[PDB]
Amino acid sequence: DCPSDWSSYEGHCYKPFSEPKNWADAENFCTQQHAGGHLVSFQSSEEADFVVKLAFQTFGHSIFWMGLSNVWNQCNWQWSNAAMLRYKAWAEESYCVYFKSTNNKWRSRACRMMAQFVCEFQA
Amino acid sequence: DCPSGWSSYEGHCYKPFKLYKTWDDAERFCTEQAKGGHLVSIESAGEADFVAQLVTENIQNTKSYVWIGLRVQGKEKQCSSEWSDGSSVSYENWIEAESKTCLGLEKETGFRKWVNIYCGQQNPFVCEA
Ligand SMILES: [Ca+2]
Ligand SMILES: [Ca+2]
Repeated sequence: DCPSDWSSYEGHCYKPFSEPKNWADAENFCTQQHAGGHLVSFQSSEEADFVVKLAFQTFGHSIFWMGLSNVWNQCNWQWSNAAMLRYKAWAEESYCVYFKSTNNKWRSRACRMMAQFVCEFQA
Repeated sequence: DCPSGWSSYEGHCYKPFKLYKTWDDAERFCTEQAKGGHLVSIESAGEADFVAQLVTENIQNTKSYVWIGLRVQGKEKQCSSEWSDGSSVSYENWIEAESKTCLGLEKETGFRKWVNIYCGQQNPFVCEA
């Protein structure tokens, strides 16, 4: 089985945390909870369903970080008038992905902000 | 000089529109408002301050964002091909409105900062030629 404080799903172990942290701190914190630990990653709707329910049954309604960061930083941002991108006035520098314990839909939040989270590792 | 209804700045002409359109429709609309027209491009702090004031004074009571011409070319939901565990992203379940690959100005930040927003919203905008 997985460590007593974690839950098992198809060979992997998951564990939700109630202490809020920004994305980076959450990811780093996960690497310290167990060898191979990382923020939870959803490779299927079934895995997402398991984690969403686990998160809700543990801490109820809230938002939890998933392991996807800087989602639009690498995009090819272009001006419609063909002007080259030089000057920048972004309100936020990067967005990260999270889910609300009500359903498995993906949502975005500035990485610098806080949120609960779920860690995962392969047993 | 600029056409009646348009404002001038650094040799270019700008015009605010309190019409609710998706980014695609707004851009197309702008190309048809003037030869060489497009959604506004903000290429310097000076242009940013001018546009912020133009919007503050001409797009009132809309309670919405205001489109600018900068956006992600492709319509991918995200451009980061990798989870923190190293695996690729071959499964996604985004709420469309949560994939914010367009940008708009907002009253809360004085219409001076670019906010990531869903390209599918219907917002007023500014055209430039
Ligand atoms: Ca996973
Ligand atoms: Ca311009």
